[PDB]
Amino acid sequence: FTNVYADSFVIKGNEVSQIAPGQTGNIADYNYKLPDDFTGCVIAWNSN
Amino acid sequence: YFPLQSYGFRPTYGVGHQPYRVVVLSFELLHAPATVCGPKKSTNLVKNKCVNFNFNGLTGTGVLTKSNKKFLPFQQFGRDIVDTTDAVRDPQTLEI
Amino acid sequence: TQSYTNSFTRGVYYPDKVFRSSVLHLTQDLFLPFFSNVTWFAISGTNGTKRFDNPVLPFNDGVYFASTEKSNIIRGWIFGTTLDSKTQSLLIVNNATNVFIKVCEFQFCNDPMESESGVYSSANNCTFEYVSQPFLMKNLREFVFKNIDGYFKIYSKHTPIIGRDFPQGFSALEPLVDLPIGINITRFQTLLADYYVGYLQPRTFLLKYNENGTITDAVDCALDPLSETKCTLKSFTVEKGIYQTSNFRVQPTESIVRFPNVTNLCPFHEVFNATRFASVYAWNRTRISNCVADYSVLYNFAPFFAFKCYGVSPTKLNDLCFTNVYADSFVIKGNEVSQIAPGQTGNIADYNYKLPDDFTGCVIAWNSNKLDSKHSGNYDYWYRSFRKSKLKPFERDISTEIYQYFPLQSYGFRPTYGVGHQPYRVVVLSFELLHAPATVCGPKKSTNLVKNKCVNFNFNGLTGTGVLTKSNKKFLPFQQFGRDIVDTTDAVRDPQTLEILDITPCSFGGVSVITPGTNTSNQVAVLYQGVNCTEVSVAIHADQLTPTWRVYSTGSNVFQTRAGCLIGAEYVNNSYECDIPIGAGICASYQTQTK
Amino acid sequence: KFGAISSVLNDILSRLDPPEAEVQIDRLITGRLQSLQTYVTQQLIRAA
Amino acid sequence: VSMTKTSVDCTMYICGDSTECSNLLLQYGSFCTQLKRALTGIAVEQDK
Amino acid sequence: KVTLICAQKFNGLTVLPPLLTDEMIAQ
Ligand SMILES: *[C@@H]1O[C@H](CO)[C@@H](O[C@@H]2O[C@H](CO)[C@@H](O)[C@H](O)[C@H]2NC(C)=O)[C@H](O)[C@H]1NC(C)=O
Ligand SMILES: *[C@@H]1O[C@H](CO)[C@@H](O)[C@H](O)[C@H]1NC(C)=O
Ligand SMILES: *[C@@H]1O[C@H](CO)[C@@H](O)[C@H](O)[C@H]1NC(C)=O
Ligand SMILES: *[C@@H]1O[C@H](CO)[C@@H](O)[C@H](O)[C@H]1NC(C)=O
Ligand SMILES: *[C@@H]1O[C@H](CO)[C@@H](O)[C@H](O)[C@H]1NC(C)=O
Ligand SMILES: *[C@@H]1O[C@H](CO)[C@@H](O)[C@H](O)[C@H]1NC(C)=O
Repeated sequence: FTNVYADSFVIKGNEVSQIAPGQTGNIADYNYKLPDDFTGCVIAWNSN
Repeated sequence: YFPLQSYGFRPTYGVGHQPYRVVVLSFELLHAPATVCGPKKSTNLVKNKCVNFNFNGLTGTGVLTKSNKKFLPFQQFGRDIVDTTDAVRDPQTLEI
Repeated sequence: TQSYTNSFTRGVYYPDKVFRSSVLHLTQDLFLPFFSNVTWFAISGTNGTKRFDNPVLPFNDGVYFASTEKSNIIRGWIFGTTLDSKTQSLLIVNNATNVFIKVCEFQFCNDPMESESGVYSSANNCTFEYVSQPFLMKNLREFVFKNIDGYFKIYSKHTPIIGRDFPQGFSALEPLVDLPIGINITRFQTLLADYYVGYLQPRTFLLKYNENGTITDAVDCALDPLSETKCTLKSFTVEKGIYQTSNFRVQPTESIVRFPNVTNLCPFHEVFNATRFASVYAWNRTRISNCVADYSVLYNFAPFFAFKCYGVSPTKLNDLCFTNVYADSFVIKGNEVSQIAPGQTGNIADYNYKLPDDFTGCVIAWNSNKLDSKHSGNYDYWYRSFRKSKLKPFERDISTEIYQYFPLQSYGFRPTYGVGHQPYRVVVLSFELLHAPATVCGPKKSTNLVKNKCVNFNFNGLTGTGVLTKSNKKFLPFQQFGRDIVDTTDAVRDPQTLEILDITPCSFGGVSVITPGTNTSNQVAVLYQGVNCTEVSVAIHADQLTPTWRVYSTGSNVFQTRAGCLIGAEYVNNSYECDIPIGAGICASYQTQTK
Repeated sequence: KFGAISSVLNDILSRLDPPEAEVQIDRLITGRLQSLQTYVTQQLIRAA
Repeated sequence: VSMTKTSVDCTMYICGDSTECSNLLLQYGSFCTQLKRALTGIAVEQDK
Repeated sequence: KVTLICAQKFNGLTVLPPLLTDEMIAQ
């Protein structure tokens, strides 16, 4: 890899499926957007 | 209108509302130009034979020989008239 | 802005990490254009030899910097946005032992006789520090500063020029350092205690590599028709002949938007903010017509659970025109929101409501629990567990039959259920789009109608480029559009005046370059194919012609042929054998004339 | 249309975001490029 | 003896006045160049 | 017997004139 970056945050479980390339919604538009030409991984773990 | 909301969640909410920790790892891949690489056991360098090779993520098959090309200290790869890879720099010895 | 000079064959850098040998590589990157203007800074510009401050310069898609210097008066650069400590900035400084590059939330304090001092004493919330051998070391000290894909790329070259302050030779800059910062860098300033600043633009260059991995020459493909020819052939030597290298088009000068002068707003308020909602099995269908389809109101009414469009983008609904805005208003369980979509399988798609697969429209869902969730609940609910057969698209069965089992259930939901069971109000907007035949259109500010010019136009959602003229076509009152033998739109009716306008395509054609050969002369002629010389001259004067280069185009060197307009050759009445063919009996040749 | 929602590129770009438009545009590009290849091949045969 | 000499602007046929389409077209390599040379060769042949 | 505005087929398709005109062929 040339640019391993790590974005660390906590979200509601129902938003986990929304953080992905090409998604539409309130998190994609107002909190954080991913590019569509996205190489990487999204890892989610319940932190309750 | 106050756009930002700071609300903690109770353990009694449905799991769709409970917090999850999420890490997004952004991996730009640009044809093996860098030092970050997954764990692999390095082997010896074998020249003048047809071998498989993995050079910093660059995967291929060929015969490796001593190069007489004059690369600048910056340059790591060589290509011919048809954009086919024809030279590499060894990541441990910096041999071309 | 003390003075302006021209860069000459300078600012080329190695675009990548690939070694190349004895090749000509045609590449697109951000480069300083050849013979472009550069601002020459008259030590320190506004500042003198030793004065309080100097202005901040723009950083437009990368900057070329150069300065022939032995005293090392220029010892650094700052990159940033506000440069007032409210935004992070990047400081590169050289102490002649090491170069220190840092990114912190810096405050500019007018940091620069017989005095030296530390700079940028306020440096809060520092996040990045890098140290290396000095960047600086008669010596040009050329640098290119580029900031793309997060990385701040610094390239440099040092040359031994004794007799010239700005050398006329050629060299390529080598990469010096490439840092993973991720900073905007809208503007920058040079730190002193003479120099040239140029700016990079997207350009295509043909780069000549030596036997070794070095660049010895380059040609800027957009500088002149000869360079364009060289790039087309990928050679620095061009043989005698005529070559087709590019096409030309006349660009629109202005844009016009014409929609019916309708002031009625679409009743999105009543549909979304409804007192009562339809049951699940029997959605309430209304029709929206003869109104302005302003969709910002939906975002003003509530934050949404989901706003997912299938045939359109949610951003662009206010630009499009619609023929059949229909609104289906109903309340469902949250877990069913994801099931109302084209192509879905399940109990709601099959027994309550089906969408077509060729669906243009939007599905908007909003949790309604604040109004609809009660211990008794809202008894508008009527879900259909069983239906004798699958429901057709847009079909609604109001009547209820008992299966030989009671298919319909009326249950209110308590506020204590998981959100997947709580009610959500959902509105489905069906948008049939049929090439702009209708009065419903998003809010847009109408402009004047501009005729006899190449313009962009938007006619009731029909988008295009062309020249609009008075039409002599006899349309019936019903007919709104005209098409030719090949189903290309060639006529519209103005939505406000009902005037019939013809659409003529804007001038376009090939460009050929007539070259005597580079072993004789670098003078070339340009043929614009299939166009009148008057139209070309007007396009040049208006700065509408797509290619950015211009031929001198003075009196008596512009000649009209059947092939096209020939600019850069003097027509004579002395015939000769054909040399370089042009067409229709006309040939060109490089000859000795008058002396 | 060659499988696209519309034969007109201006309508695809007016209606869809780049990530969906690229799919519809690639369907139109494939169809137009094959049409040009057919034309050029038959012009070469006629030229012979 | 001769055939009508034609010329085709490949980009303007496939991707007329569309930058997004042109950029997608670039991923197919030099097809427009091969077609352009073929039609130029035909055009020259007819005058020959 | 056998039958510069690009009025028809203005979709990037142009027609180039012959090098020799009908008059030159007649000559
Ligand atoms: C490429 O680099 C080499 C080494 O820096 C240059 O030097 C010459 O290399 C050839 C190789 O066969 C020798 O025979 C010469 O004697 C070298 N000259 C000197 C002065 O050392 C070479 O000139 C470079 N290539 C070009 C085209 O300049
Ligand atoms: C560049 O600076 C301007 C200063 O007004 C700022 O508005 C802009 O957002 C900056 N660029 C980026 C990419 O943020
Ligand atoms: C626009 O206003 C003019 C005013 O004379 C009117 O004649 C015309 O009918 C209006 N257009 C529409 C679409 O109503
Ligand atoms: C819109 O919502 C508000 C909420 O306070 C309500 O008072 C108003 O009556 C609603 N409008 C309609 C048409 O129901
Ligand atoms: C259904 O839509 C019609 C449209 O005229 C409206 O009058 C009626 O009140 C609506 N009913 C419900 C329950 O939304
Ligand atoms: C160019 O336009 C003028 C009128 O503006 C006309 O007289 C002339 O014949 C035209 N030339 C060609 C080649 O069409």
